[PDB]
Amino acid sequence: DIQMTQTTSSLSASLGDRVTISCSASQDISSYLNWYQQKPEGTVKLLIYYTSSLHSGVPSRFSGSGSGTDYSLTISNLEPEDIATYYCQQYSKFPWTFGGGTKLEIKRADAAPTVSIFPPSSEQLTSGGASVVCFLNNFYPKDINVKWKIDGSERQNGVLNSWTDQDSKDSTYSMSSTLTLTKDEYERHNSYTCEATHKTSTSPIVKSFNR
Amino acid sequence: PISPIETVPVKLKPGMDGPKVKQWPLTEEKIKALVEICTEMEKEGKISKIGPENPYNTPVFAIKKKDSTKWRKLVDFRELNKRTQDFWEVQLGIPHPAGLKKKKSVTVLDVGDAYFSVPLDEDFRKYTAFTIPSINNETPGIRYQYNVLPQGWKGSPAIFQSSMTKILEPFKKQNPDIVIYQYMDDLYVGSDLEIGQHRTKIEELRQHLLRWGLTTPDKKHQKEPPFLWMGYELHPDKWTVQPIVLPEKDSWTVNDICKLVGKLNWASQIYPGIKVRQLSKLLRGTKALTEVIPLTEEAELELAENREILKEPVHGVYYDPSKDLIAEIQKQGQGQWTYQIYQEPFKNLKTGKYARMRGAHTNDVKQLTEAVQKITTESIVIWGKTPKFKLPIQKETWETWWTEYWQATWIPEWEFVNTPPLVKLWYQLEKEPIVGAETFYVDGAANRETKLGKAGYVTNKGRQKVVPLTNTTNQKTELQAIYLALQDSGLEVNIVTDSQYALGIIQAQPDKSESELVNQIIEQLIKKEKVYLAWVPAHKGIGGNEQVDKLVSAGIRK
Amino acid sequence: PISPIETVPVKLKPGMDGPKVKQWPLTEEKIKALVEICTEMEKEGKISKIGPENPYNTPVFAIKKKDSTKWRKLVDFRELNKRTQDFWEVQLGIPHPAGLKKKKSVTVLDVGDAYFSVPLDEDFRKYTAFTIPSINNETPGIRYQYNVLPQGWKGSPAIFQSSMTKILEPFKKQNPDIVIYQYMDDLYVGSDLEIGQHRTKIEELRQHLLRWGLTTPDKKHQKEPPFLWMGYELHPDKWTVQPIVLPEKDSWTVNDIQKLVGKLNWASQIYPGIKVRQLSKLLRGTKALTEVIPLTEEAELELAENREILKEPVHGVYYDPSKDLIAEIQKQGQGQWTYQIYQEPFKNLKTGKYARMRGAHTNDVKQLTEAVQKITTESIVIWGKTPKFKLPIQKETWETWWTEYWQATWIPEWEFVNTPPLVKLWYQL
Amino acid sequence: QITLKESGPGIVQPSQPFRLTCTFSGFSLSTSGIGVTWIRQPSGKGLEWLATIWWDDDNRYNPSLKSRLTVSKDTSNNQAFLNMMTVETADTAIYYCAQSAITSVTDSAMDHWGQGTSVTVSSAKTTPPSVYPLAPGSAAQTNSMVTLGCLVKGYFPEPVTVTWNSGSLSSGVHTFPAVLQSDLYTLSSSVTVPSSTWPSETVTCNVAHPASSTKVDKKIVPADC
DNA sequence: TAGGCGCCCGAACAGGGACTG
DNA sequence: CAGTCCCTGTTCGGGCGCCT
Ligand SMILES: [Mg+2]
Repeated sequence: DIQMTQTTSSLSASLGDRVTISCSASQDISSYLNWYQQKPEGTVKLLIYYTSSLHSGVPSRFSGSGSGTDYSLTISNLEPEDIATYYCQQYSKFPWTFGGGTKLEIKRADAAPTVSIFPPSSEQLTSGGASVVCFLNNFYPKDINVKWKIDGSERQNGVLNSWTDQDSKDSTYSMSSTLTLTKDEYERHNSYTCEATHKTSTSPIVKSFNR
Repeated sequence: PISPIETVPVKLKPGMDGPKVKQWPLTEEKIKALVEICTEMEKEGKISKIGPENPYNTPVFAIKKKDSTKWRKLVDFRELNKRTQDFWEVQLGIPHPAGLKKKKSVTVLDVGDAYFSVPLDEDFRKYTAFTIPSINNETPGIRYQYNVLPQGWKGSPAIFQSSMTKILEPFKKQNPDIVIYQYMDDLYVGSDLEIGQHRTKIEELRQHLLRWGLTTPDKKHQKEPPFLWMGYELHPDKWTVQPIVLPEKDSWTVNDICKLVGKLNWASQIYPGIKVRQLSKLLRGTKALTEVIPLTEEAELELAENREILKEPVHGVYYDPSKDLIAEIQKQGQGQWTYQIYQEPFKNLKTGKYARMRGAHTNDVKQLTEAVQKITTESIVIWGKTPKFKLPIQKETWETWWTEYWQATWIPEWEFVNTPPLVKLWYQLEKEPIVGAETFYVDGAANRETKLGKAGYVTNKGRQKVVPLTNTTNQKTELQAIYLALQDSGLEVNIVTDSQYALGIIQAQPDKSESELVNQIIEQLIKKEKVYLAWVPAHKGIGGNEQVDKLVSAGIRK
Repeated sequence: PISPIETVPVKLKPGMDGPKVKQWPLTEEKIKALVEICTEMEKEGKISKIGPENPYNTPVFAIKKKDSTKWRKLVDFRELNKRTQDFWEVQLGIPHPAGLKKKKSVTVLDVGDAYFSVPLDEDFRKYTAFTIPSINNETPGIRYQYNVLPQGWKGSPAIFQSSMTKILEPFKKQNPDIVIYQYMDDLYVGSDLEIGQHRTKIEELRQHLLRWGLTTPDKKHQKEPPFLWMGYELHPDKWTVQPIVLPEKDSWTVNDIQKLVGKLNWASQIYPGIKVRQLSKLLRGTKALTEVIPLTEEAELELAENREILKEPVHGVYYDPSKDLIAEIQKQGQGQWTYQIYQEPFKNLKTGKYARMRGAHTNDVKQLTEAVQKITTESIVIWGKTPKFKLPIQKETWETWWTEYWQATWIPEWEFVNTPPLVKLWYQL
Repeated sequence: QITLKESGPGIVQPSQPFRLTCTFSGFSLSTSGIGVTWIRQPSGKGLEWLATIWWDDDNRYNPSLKSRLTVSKDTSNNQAFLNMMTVETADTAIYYCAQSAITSVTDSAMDHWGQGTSVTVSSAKTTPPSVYPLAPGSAAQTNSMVTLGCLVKGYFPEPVTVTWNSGSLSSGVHTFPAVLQSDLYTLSSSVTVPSSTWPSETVTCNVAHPASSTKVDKKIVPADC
């Protein structure tokens, strides 16, 4: 139960840069820390063993530092693969433990969530059911909020969401959000509003409709 | 009765025969006295009349105990012992109350006719043969041999102890939760039982020895604290040492001192801090044994200061496992040292004192170190564990000692107790030659065949000095040179010798010695603010030396 | 009566009696152990109680091996070992594997019990008696003696050599590539295989042994951090000789000259081609140490010359297996120690420097003993004989804890010396 | 030349057990340092240590679960096993088996990793997805772009393959990771194309669900009202 | 008196290092 | 070097003190 903590969760950067990630322990682990890289796919590889020894076949642009309870990982100058999730594992005392990992992202000029909202497909309704799908695409950075105002009135009973990973090509995010209400309750109202609160425009981005 | 205990086989020293030592005639007054006694022992089993073929004989006379006006038998086994093979004594040290643990119930016993209760090797009795002379030049006296352990014979003690141990052997295995401290013919028994079952056991024990010949007479302490054991008094909660009567006589002769000093030592084991170095030396010299001697004041304050502490009543406590140990050291006069070992605040377990000087030129870390060594061992022996220390010497002083010294050393876990006089080296050599001082090149020499020799130096500034000495040798002269330079020099200086001897002595950071020369050479060092010594192979050509050499070599031979 | 194999006779060197040495205090923790391993050895009847009648004695103590976490009894049979020798050395000694040193991996097996199955000469038993103390001297000494070859007595391996050679015939012909040496209670095994492949062959020899009664200890390998068990194997290669080296300054004060002259002089005894005149002349008259002497071109000629001399194999140094072995140790600094092993003065056969065990707890005592052990080990492998040590420490200090840190089946012979920094000579830098 | 592959059951009913098998080549589980470690990694969260079976059989378990864990090894076949008893939903995750090894006095790391197996706990019966189009309504188009979506709702188990126009359309496409709904999966896909192409040119949603051996195409027809 | 241990002292002891002829 | 003195460390033996 030697808690391992990587304070920095989601950190974004850019090619050629130099970065440092911290793995704070929970007691003098006397340099028995290991660093793991988990690419977007999922494969996991061994970077540094013994807090500062590079695993065979690892790019020199990789460095390890740390002592007692505070330890750091530093990537020389970013290449396009480096941008991945990172883990540090301790082995001074079973049970072994890993940090919380730090996702190393990609800094892109900030852009806004293209909103799109849809009606319950005739079919979905035919069988007795209705969901409002609302798309928020290619916005930046990640953090974002959604609100479901029906007939001016808000609701959260039936809201589901899903966030995509950073798109490797155009470094942006997307996000599906679905309001699942029944049929009798859909055919018992008129206004349905999706609301998007992104750090780009003080005014919440909104798009809606009325059956 | 007599024991069924297998007899322990004893032989005689290699290539020796038994004792054939004539008997001195005695008074009919003593003879018929003995006859009562032996007859008695004969009927008791302890001895038996022997035949003529037996050639051996050891002396035997009788003496009176003025109080009872009764007679007692005494055999002179001196020669037998001289001849008796040697054993490997088993008693390996005397137990100490400080090692006992509080026990619900405690009992102590003793055994009667301890020796006269153990068989003597059948094959060895013929040598304990003795004669008890006839009243007059008539028929041969009465011959007797021993069947049990004779008193005053080399073997008796170790054999009886071994025996006794074998006897308790099975009993302890059956009552593993009862401690019995067997010391010769005495048993201390203690347990955490109820005052009733205890006896139910203790009884079981007496009936166990009786089965084995061991008579446990009625001279046993039961629920009778103070228990008088090993010379101490055992109290339910604490323990004292049976009072000590310090000799206060009018005039003092050597011998009479020994009786004091020793007694005092015996006292140091419990009476906090005791000095004895004072009157200790009084005896020093090739003194006699009856010769009178005057008590100095440097020897008088001792007695006075001592008697003081010993006058105030004190007591010790018992050991408690869980609560680890503690030994606190305190500095004392020159040579003396004191310590109390304890586990609670100020409830001493035991106390003692250190005064031996290992070496001629020594300092005060060394001794402290030495004191810790001896305190440790002395615990291991009583508790089978090492203690934690509280010493008058800051981590700083130590951290520097053991690092710079070339001899390896260490001290177990310890903290620093602030209570002077404190311990800390007084001087300190230099690592690098200092600039702002003359480099004094020292040396000295002597001729054995004469007892004479000179010693002096040559500074870089052409200075010079050469005192001649008598009754001294090379080693002292070279140690002499170094003395000058440490007077005939500022507060900073570089000295250069060729004697590892003198060099060594010094690096060791001595801070006290036997000879004055090196007590003064010390004084100059504590006085100066910066010194540095270097060494060079005399007779090699190295410049700065040649000078001093020739200068002091006015008498290189003959 | 353990075995019906015939008892081989042994008689101590003439005009010498058995060992009459006293028992040093023992710590509970140890007594408790020594009592058990002693109780249970007596039942099996390998040992026998005995009393005052036996005029001899030796000391015992036990060490909780950090190797296997199982106490081991230890009997200091050095005196006895000494008093009996026409026997184990001259008469029936056990040969040395020139190449055991020439391997990359070697392990030591504690084949002690292997001895507990051969009767010790009845007549000779009295000599191996020992005693067990009791805390606070509660009861007298409980003392025994051996009936079977005792652990750690020069004689055992000597006797058991017939049966120990046999036990190995198979393994040695089924793996000729491996080397096997037996020094007292241990078996030295070294291979050229991958470490993982060595570990195996060892663990395999352990079995073959078992297929014969010889039970060998259960060394543990922990899975938490300091994988100490990772060093159980020895490597006769990181074994590098340590030659003396002369400083390298740009400019030399007077002081710095003298010292460098001494060293060069001392070292002159080892290697003879060391001249100093051409370099000492520069210090011709009484001058302040601190004075920067410029090195002559006639001077710096030999400084850089003699130094070239301090990097080769000494003056035709031969090891004579018929003479003792001596080793010196100089406490250098902050964990470092150095040694030299010689048979004749200034004619060393080896010179080196034991670095340090990170868990040396900043204890000189600990480190010193460890150096002794370490140094001892090398000896046995290389020449197959233990060296007499000249320990840099106070008898009364060493004698107080050397045990606490001791972790070996044998015990070397030692003495104490207070010999200060002769010349940084046995080099620090 | 070293590799491990986790074998599994992929899907386990609640309160039942599962046995993961790691099959490796390249090292023996007989050689000193060696051992095999079982890591875990729930949906979205980070790595978790689970157990390490060593060559000396001195196995170590994660205290939180020892009661439902066990490790084994068929040394001769280079296989390593992990069993879990009475599994619950929270056990749904990806399991990795790595070749942990102890090189030297200070170095002990998980040198090589597997790829993992997807073990998920659900008491659901493989049922095909019901698909629905996403055509914008009252906000009917202008001379620019437009986004069309697809809805795959109520299937089991993962995964689903979604493509647009039979693989024609692949630029402005977004298929969102699915989510659980009444213990049933549900996801959405969004395609964005210039109005100059829709509804003028047919745009269809391609949905494939291996498990139920179904494939359905949905024509994004513009809304009527 | 015997055996044990402790203290304190002075003597014969052993070994290294330096000197001399 | 071979024969000798200096010096320091350790062992031993004697008194005593205490115990049984
Ligand atoms: Mg001189």
